[PDB]
Amino acid sequence: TLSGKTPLFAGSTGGLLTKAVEEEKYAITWTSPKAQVFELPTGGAATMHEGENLLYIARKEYGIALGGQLRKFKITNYKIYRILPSGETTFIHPADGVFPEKVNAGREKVRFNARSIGENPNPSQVKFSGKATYDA
Amino acid sequence: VVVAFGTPEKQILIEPVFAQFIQAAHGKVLYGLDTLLSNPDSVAYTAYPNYANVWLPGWLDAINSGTNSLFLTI
Amino acid sequence: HFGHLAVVTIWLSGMIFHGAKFSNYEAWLSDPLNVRPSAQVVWPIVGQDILNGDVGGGFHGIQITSGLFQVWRGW
Amino acid sequence: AKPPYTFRTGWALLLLAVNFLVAAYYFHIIQ
Amino acid sequence: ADQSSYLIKFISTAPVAATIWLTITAGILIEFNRFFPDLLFHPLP
Amino acid sequence: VQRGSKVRILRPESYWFQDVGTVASVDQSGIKYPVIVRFDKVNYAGINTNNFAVDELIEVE
Amino acid sequence: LSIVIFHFSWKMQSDVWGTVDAAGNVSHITGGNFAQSAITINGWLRDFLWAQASQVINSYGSALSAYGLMFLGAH
Amino acid sequence: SHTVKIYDTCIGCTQCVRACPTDVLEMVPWDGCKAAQVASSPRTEDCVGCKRCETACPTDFLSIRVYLGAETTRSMGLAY
Amino acid sequence: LGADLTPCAENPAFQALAKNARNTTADPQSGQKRFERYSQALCGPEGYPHLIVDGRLDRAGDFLIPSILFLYIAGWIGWVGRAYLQAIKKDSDTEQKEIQLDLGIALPIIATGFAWPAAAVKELLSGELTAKDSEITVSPR
Ligand code: CLA
Ligand code: CLA
Ligand code: CLA
Ligand code: CLA
Ligand code: CLA
Ligand SMILES: CC1=C(/C=C/C(C)=C/C=C/C(C)=C\C=C\C=C(C)\C=C\C=C(C)\C=C\C2=C(C)CCCC2(C)C)C(C)(C)CCC1
Ligand code: SF4
Repeated sequence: TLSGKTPLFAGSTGGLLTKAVEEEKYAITWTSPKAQVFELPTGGAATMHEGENLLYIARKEYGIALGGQLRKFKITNYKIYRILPSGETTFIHPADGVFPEKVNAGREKVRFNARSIGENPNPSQVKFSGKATYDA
Repeated sequence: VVVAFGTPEKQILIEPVFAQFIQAAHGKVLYGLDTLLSNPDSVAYTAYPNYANVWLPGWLDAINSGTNSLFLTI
Repeated sequence: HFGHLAVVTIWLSGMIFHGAKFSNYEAWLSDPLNVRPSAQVVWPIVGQDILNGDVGGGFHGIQITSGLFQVWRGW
Repeated sequence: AKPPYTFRTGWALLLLAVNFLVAAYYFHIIQ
Repeated sequence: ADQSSYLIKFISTAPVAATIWLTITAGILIEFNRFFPDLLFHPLP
Repeated sequence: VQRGSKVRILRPESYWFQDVGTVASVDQSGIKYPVIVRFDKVNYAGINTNNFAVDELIEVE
Repeated sequence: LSIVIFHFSWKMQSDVWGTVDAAGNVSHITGGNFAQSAITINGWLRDFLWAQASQVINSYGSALSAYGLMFLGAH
Repeated sequence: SHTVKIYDTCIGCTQCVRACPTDVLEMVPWDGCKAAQVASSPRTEDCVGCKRCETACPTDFLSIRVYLGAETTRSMGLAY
Repeated sequence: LGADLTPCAENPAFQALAKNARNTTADPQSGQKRFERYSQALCGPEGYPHLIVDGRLDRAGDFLIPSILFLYIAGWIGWVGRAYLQAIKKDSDTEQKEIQLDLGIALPIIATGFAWPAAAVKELLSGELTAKDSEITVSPR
């Protein structure tokens, strides 16, 4: 599914546990101009390869911490995948193809409230109704 | 500090004269204020138009004995 | 570091100065078993001259526990 | 509203007068 | 002396003015209790 | 609401509700909260500017 | 470290420090009570904290009154 | 998951999207501010609830709010 | 008054404590002059002077004279601090003047602080003592 070389480190005990085989698993891919040393989110030092890299991780936050670190190495082509135990690989970051800090067309407003927050109703007005005060 | 330094007479000791007044208003003779129920000439003692405070001798007997917790001396 | 060593040296020479001027050190040398080491005479203001206890050697003051007296006798 | 504040100071003066009455029993002015 | 203006602005800072002013106040109280001790109340004629 | 005019906040959720601020600039783009107001007091985040609407301000003169 | 210095205090007072008679027998300060009392928490509370703090609470009006004041102010 | 909602006092300074450690937030086109952009929260299932976006928000009380809700494996941040 | 109060001159316990009297200061007669001052107070059964704070003028030196003296000094202090804070708000570097005092502003203010009751009455009657409730900040209800 995913093409890449595992970075060079002698293994840690901070890697990925039984949740990977039973619940969900993440992968990060990036390419590097040269081979250089980076820090794992699990702890420890590892050498990335000159070329395509692949590093399986337990949480998505590990991949976004690593992708924030890879920007210091001037590497902005990183991709984060979500892998299920069925083998289902889905592409989540960046999902649109553009990083979320930049505006891209085709994105819609999700969970936008067209009022200020002091204009939310009282909790007693929404009591027993099954809705929250901040809904809609 | 003043008791630690061997001089306990330099303490700030304040009498609770208001709650002692209330105890003297109930007939407690120990403070010597001679007020409402501790004063036998008072209108509250005699209940002047009707004289029907039947509770009062047993009450003063109970409050003026020092052998109970009924308005302890403060 | 030099400023801090200056602080520690002021502290040390101050302890030695209290042993010089305000102590029963010479009375302690004559009888180490029956004289309690004391520097720091306390000024009498608010009844705190009770703290100047009879430590022996004809002296009244706070009995010290740092062992400067034993250090100086060993010196 | 009410720049003399005549209602709230009526009850405040009444409570203060009951206070002076209890104090007048305290200092044995009224017996 | 321009350095004297710097020293006056140093004395006028909060911890230094605090230690000077509270040292003066504590000294007044300490000296008054040296010369006139043991005033639990004001004595009356 | 003019630039440089002292105003008072009528937004209840704000840090500076019923407190005097100074107008920095007003946007004419038809946006909902155009008036940039500056304050001497900083809020709990350490910020002393906020965007306000015209309805959330009264002039202080 | 509080348990370390409590161990030192009660072990040295119970099993080491004390007076020597001319016959040679040693009478310790707390009398050898460390062996049977220090094995319970009640024994610590009673024979160490309750029993040995008799001197800091009964010290108002003596030269040791500042230590009673510091005991309360530290609490 | 937690609920992240964006109110209309946004100025589009994109700081919440940058602060977010789990990619919940993104910037979308808009016309109610000068920067012509709001923040949007499509991936609230990745939200751990750490509120760095609320720390990052410059408006006087918070164009963005996180309302802590039900807990999942992702929202609790478990690697196991 | 209450709970066995006698004058200190008549109490045997006070005169028993007066013999063994510690000296507060360096002069040898501090312990004697202490009880000679305290002899005019009322005395509990153990020998200690009990103060009476109800407000009569027989015992005014127990609490009324320290009350007037404290209220004068504390009103001085608080009034002077208020006047200094109001003095430095017009200077546009007000936060720097709170950690670094202006002596040229503060020292006339502490000099003029003897008339704080007159100034406080003149500011209460003028209406400048307080701010309006609509002009100061509050929280959402
Ligand atoms: C205003 C609130 C208040 C106050 C006054 C107290 C008062 C007290 N608590 Mg306390 N407590 C409170 C709220 C309070 N509690 C609450 C809400 C809780 C939670 C339930 C507790 C829980 C609690 C515990 C767990 C303990 C206390 C204890 C104590 C006592 C220790 C102080 C003492 O003996 O006097 C102080 C006496 C002195 C003689 C001090 C004088 C010291 C020096 C000589 C003078 C200092 C002046 C000088 C200017 C300062 C030095 C400056 C220097 C740096 C240069 C005291 C009776 C302790 C105690 O003793 O229990 C037995 C204790 O351990 N309390
Ligand atoms: C906010 C402060 C406050 C509070 C909550 C209490 C509460 C109490 N006091 Mg009290 N008291 C206070 C201040 C206070 N006192 C002051 C400042 C004094 C003067 C030293 C006293 C003197 C005092 C005596 C003599 C007695 C009590 C007693 C009591 C208890 C019963 C109720 C009562 O008699 O009220 C009395 C309260 C007052 C007379 C004053 C009310 C507080 C005022 C309004 C605040 C402003 C006072 C002001 C600073 C005075 C300046 C003095 C100057 C004008 C000369 C109760 C626990 C009684 C007791 O021991 O019960 C067992 C008791 O006999 N108090
Ligand atoms: C309200 C009651 C009261 C009052 C008025 C006092 C007042 C006093 N007590 Mg006292 N005391 C009290 C309660 C009280 N106490 C209580 C309750 C207790 C029992 C716990 C005691 C126990 C007690 C003892 C045991 C002693 C005092 C002493 C003193 C006196 C001097 C304070 C002192 O040593 O300063 C200390 C000041 C210094 C050490 C100097 C200040 C430091 C200078 C400024 C330099 C430091 C900074 C500088 C920059 C460093 C240089 C570094 C370099 C790089 C430049 C003072 C008169 C002492 C005394 O009598 O003096 C002989 C003393 O030994 N008190
Ligand atoms: C408050 C007065 C006071 C002063 C100035 C001293 C001073 C001293 N004592 Mg002493 N002592 C006191 C009270 C005092 N003691 C009391 C109440 C007792 C109980 C009876 C004792 C019992 C005692 C014994 C048993 C012994 C001493 C010893 C000493 C010396 C050790 C130096 C020292 O203090 O450590 C230095 C301390 C520090 C560096 C830490 C103190 C932290 C700061 C500097 C103090 C607070 C500063 C300031 C007031 C706080 C406000 C500032 C803050 C808000 C920023 C020195 C001469 C020993 C000695 O060798 O005698 C010569 C010794 O054996 N003292
Ligand atoms: C300018 C000085 C000043 C003045 C006039 C006031 C006035 C007031 N304060 Mg206060 N306050 C101050 C400083 C001051 N504060 C500071 C510095 C603090 C931080 C410690 C506080 C903390 C504080 C609390 C926590 C509370 C008040 C409250 C109050 C109110 C009731 C009176 C009271 O509790 O006083 C007593 C105040 C204190 C014991 C705090 C310490 C006061 C310091 C020692 C005095 C400051 C001196 C000043 C720096 C000198 C400036 C001189 C200038 C020329 C350089 C009253 C409006 C109460 C309130 O809201 O009631 C409605 C209340 O709950 N204040
Ligand atoms: C006589 C007497 C008494 C009584 C008393 C009383 C009871 C009173 C009350 C009182 C009261 C009940 C009062 C109230 C008040 C109120 C108010 C309203 C006030 C306020 C004030 C102010 C506001 C302040 C200001 C200031 C100044 C003045 C200065 C400084 C600064 C300041 C700002 C702080 C007793 C028994 C104790 C004792 C004996 C005697
Ligand atoms: S709470 Fe955390 S994960 Fe959620 S939107 Fe804020 S910064 Fe992102």
